[PDB]
Amino acid sequence: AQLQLVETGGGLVQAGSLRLSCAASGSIFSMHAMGWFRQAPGRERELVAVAPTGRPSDYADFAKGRFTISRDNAKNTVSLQMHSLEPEDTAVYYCNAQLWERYVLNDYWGQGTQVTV
Amino acid sequence: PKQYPIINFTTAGATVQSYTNFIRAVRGRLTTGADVRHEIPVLPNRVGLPINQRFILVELSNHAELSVTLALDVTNAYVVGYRAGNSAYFFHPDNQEDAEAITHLFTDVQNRYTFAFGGNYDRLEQLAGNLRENIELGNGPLEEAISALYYYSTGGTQLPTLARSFIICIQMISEAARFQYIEGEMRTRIRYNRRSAPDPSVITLENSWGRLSTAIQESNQGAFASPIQLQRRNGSKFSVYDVSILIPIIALMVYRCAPPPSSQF
Ligand code: NI
Ligand code: NI
Repeated sequence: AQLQLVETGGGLVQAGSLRLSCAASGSIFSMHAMGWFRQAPGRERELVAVAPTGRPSDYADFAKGRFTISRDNAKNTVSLQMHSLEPEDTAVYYCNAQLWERYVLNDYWGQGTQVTV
Repeated sequence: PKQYPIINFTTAGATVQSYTNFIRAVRGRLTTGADVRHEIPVLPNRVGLPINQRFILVELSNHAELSVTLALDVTNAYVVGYRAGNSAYFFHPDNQEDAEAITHLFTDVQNRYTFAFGGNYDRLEQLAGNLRENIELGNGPLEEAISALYYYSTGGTQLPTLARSFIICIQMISEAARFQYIEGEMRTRIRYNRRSAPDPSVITLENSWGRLSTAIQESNQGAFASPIQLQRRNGSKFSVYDVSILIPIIALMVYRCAPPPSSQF
């Protein structure tokens, strides 16, 4: 019943592709959004791309063109295809799931996957 | 019952002042204000709240002289169902405790129904066939919503219309109660006899009520562990790092945790 988020597809890479994926399980009544954030040492956590229900995907400036998010609303999976990676993109990447529960939007986070460029 | 506290509002001849009076009255019944964190009141904790204190009722009337009564849950300020004459309808609950609790509303009504949908915005938007971004708010939309809710039981309102009507009521009542900012947005619309959809500043605030409530309550002194991103009217994004800018914006928070020491001031 408890929401669980399983992330896959991290690792080491060099400048110029890598794909992340997350699958949610547990009691999901209404998933408002699934997305990917990232955090590097000494920096704040930041949005990479989010796919809200019924709306266009939202990309951070640095992800435009390079990255593509893909959400399967039925399966509660979200993937992120990254191209043209730079050393500046090195970070722990987190899946975010935003669920409506008792009329409040609650955030849930994956345990994080290291991406090194 | 309907021995729960009732607050009345009519769109007929509604003014900025009558709307303000109404929202202030709703806030007063939602919470005692005895639990305050960093200047912002908290709604009662659902855990341990007796059923006789769980709901309040809002009786809405319009120019057509039709009335409907909405039930609001004090633990989240949200609309959970409504009564029109001898019929009452409730959003589908997600859990047994909530399913059991709503049996205590409108107990003398002849006909009671649970909708085949929940009341969160994702679901209502899907049924309405439009997003909050495209659904106009104001006294006119509220007048129409009241008629639409009223005619539902007799077969006169289709579901997409009904869903739009709930989206209008929820934002003009529940969200206005939760946020002074949104109360202000509705006051402006009434002031200028205007109907218009909520801009991104309103919609991101609505979505963020939970995460803002958590960030404020989990702080000893009001500084956030992680910044929270909101939007300006023009859609541009900014980060909020502490409660200060929110004191004039958020009127009520959902209960998230027991107060860390000093968070009561
Ligand atoms: Ni404080
Ligand atoms: Ni009972």
